[PDB]
Amino acid sequence: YVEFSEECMHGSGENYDGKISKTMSGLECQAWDSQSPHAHGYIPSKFPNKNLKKNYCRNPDRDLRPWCFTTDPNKRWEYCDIPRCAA
Amino acid sequence: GSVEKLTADAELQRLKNEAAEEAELERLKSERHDHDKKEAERKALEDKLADY
Repeated sequence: YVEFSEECMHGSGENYDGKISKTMSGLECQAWDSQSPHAHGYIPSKFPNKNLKKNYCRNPDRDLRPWCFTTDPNKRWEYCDIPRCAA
Repeated sequence: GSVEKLTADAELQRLKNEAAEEAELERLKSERHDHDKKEAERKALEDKLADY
């Protein structure tokens, strides 16, 4: 929408529902329900509570920060960098 | 055909995922997260050495 966005996330952001399909490295994210040749067992149907849809960055592990699978065979999954609140 | 180069590796991980999928899915999802980062170290030389 705009070039200069101003927002913040809650710590790790396990409840992150923001729309973004790119990693912190600017890599394209793979769809969770896709079937490119990847090694994984993260089926959206197994975690419907975390709202896994399309190819948007999500965090079903509740780790340090949201990540996503890449469509590049050179990489498996990469983290996403989102501005977090100070407190 | 498909990518069946890591047939043994995939099977091991799958068997573990299937077993843990019961209730240890929370642990499984975390374990895989820490193991896959190590896979980048192993598969780096492993996939390079293994032609088939």
